[PDB]
Amino acid sequence: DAGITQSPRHKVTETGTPVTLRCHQTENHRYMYWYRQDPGHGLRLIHYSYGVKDTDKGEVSDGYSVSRSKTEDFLLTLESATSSQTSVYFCATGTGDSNQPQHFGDGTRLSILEDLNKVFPPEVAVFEPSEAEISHTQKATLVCLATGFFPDHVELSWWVNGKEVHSGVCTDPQPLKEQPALNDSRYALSSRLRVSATFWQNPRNHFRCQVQFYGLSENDEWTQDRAKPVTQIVSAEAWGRAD
Amino acid sequence: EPLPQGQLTAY
Amino acid sequence: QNIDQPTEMTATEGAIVQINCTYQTSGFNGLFWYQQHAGEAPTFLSYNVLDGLEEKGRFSSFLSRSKGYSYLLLKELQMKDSASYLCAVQASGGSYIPTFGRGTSLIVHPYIQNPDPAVYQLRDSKSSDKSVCLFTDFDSQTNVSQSKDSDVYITDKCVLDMRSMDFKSNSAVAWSNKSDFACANAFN
Amino acid sequence: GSHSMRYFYTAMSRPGRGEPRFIAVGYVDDTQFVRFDSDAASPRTEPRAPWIEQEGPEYWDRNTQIFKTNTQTYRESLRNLRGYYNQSEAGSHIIQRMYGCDLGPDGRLLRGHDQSAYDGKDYIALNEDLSSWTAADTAAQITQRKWEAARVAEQLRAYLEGLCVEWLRRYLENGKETLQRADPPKTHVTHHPVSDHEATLRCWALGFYPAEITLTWQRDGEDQTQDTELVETRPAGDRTFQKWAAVVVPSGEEQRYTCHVQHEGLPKPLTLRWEP
Amino acid sequence: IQRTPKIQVYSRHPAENGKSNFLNCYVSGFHPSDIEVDLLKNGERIEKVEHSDLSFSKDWSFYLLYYTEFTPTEKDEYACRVNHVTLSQPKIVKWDRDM
Repeated sequence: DAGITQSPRHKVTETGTPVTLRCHQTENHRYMYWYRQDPGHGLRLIHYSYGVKDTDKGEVSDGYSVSRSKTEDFLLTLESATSSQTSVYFCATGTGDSNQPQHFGDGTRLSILEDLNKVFPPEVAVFEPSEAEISHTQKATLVCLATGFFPDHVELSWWVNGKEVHSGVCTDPQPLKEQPALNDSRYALSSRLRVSATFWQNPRNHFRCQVQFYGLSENDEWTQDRAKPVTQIVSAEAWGRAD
Repeated sequence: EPLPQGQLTAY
Repeated sequence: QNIDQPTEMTATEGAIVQINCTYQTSGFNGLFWYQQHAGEAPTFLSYNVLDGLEEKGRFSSFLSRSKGYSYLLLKELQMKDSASYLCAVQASGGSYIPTFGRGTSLIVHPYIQNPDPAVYQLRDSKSSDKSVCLFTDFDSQTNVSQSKDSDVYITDKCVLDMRSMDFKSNSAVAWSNKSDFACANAFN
Repeated sequence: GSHSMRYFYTAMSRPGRGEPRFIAVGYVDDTQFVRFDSDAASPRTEPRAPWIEQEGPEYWDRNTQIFKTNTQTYRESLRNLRGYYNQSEAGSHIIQRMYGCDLGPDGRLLRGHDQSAYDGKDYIALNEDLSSWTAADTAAQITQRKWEAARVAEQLRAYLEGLCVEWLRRYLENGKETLQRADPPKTHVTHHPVSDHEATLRCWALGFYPAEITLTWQRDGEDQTQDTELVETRPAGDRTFQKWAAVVVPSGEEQRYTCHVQHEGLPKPLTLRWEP
Repeated sequence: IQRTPKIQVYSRHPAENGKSNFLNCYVSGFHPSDIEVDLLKNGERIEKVEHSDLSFSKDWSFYLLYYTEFTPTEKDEYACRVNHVTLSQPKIVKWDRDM
């Protein structure tokens, strides 16, 4: 958001499909970059531009194409998307000066699959604080479990009485494979919210767990029986219980 | 090897 | 350009960590350091091109040109310092385009004053549906094992901050999709 | 012997004809090794010395890029200057720049340089500390504020004490046998009457490198520093240079006069007379 | 801001009639850049005159080498014709083989 806008932010496509990512700037910087971030590796350069219609290859350029038709935009095309191009993609801009930083965009979670029918929304559940925990600590922890989703494109937020909370909130940094030794296994995600015993024991308190899923839509032909796994929010909640 | 510069090095 | 830095480091809040980065670079024309939070963009920390120690708040940047060595030194370590740290080098080799190392994951551990490890069972709201285990209030130096038999799932430890009470604590989660399951042997 | 790298920039505005022209030339000592013109068929850096032809595609691509990026920037600069001086687009205008590093007869860095000019006059120059600028007039003081805010003196110091030195050393090794070995002069003395009893003695010096040469005339043991026509040192066109020194002598008095030649390639200063 | 081009005409190697050589016109000391240098044989414009790359000296004055392959004779006279903004009319300089 330093003038840099990436679109789309989340995208799920089938293998052998054109994909294009947009990098847009409002600062007139002569240099723009496309990097990717992969587990085990750092950021790796795909392509960069040193002016309108001036572009060159980075380390990982194969299967990739770019155009800098104007100053505002640096576009990244994958002509025939392969599962290897599944990654987080970062675009950056700069003045070209060797003593100035690059300004990076917010990122893009891009998933490329052999089979779109493997896409599943998360099922969200809320587990209420244990009584043993309440007496022992005067503290109450709720647990939220999102399960069965594919791919790992989720965002988990807690809401108490209609308001988003961050204090006492803790969520897993990375989702977990439900079937670790299996290609394209569905994922799970947990989170916890610790409040006082008295706060939880107040029946006027609403505890809601929200999970944002990024899946198909708005095109993505769907000819299946179960509902289309579109971009959607799934929630689960609990009310304060009296002693 | 020339001096690298880019914008902000303008007069 | 072979930029080289440790994969993962571990310290506790209030301490001092030094993150090494070595580069094999002729054609060297500056070294950059970036802070990257997980799920977020990298932000700028320091530009280094001269030999010396450069202080910018609780972060210091060192460079030794002759030996291709640089460290980033974080003092008075805080929970928010938990993040990945990127080493970037501009060389003649490619072009003076910032080339990145693998990054270094830094985990900052909270200081647990009075550890009280416990396992509790929590029940679902719905309806005929059931439960999950919570391993909590253990010290930061406790390793959390992963699953076995495959029907069980264990999450990593994760630190929550009860800001009002000024209270930090760790917690892992275990749940199973089978009837025969008790929390007492879950984290065995 | 000492060695130095220099890049020379010329940015000429030419309204009524079109966009400004950018010309860049690189020198090691008195040997030009690269050129870049914005008006050439396909704007790319071209080799001008034999030893640089060993540099790979990565070298030419990067140079090309760097100069292409400067094409737009010096064009921009030419508008900025035309803005400071409030100049109309009725006139052609020129930005000149020269930068580089000198090395001692030891290999060690002696100093760095970065100077610029507008319409042939000093404009802005990097200081000896490589941390600050001297501006010539108030127009250049706006440039100075721009360059301080963006910390450009940093970039230059990283170049002059860093890349400039390292690359120069590479070039000096790659072509040591033309850059580090000096060509001595081919000297002789010609006799030519210009009257009926007072004649010209011209002392020639040809095919020498580098351009540094001293030619002097002496009678009885005293320098004829007054009565000597001395041309400017001139390029032969084949990576060598030329010079001569002439004096008008009274006929029958030739052998009182001696030419003296001092040049790097000569193990010892040479003495010559006219040879009948 | 305005300086007048110095001119020198000369051969690459000593002039020896019959042997192929190079005729050179060395223009230096001038500002601004635009210069018109033409080489003459008997007073006629020689085609295919190559030139060096624009470069300048410490005092910002430009210099250029214009050259052409040739073969001196006792009969052929050679010249360089230079015109610049500083000159009211094109200056012509003759080729003396002993200068």
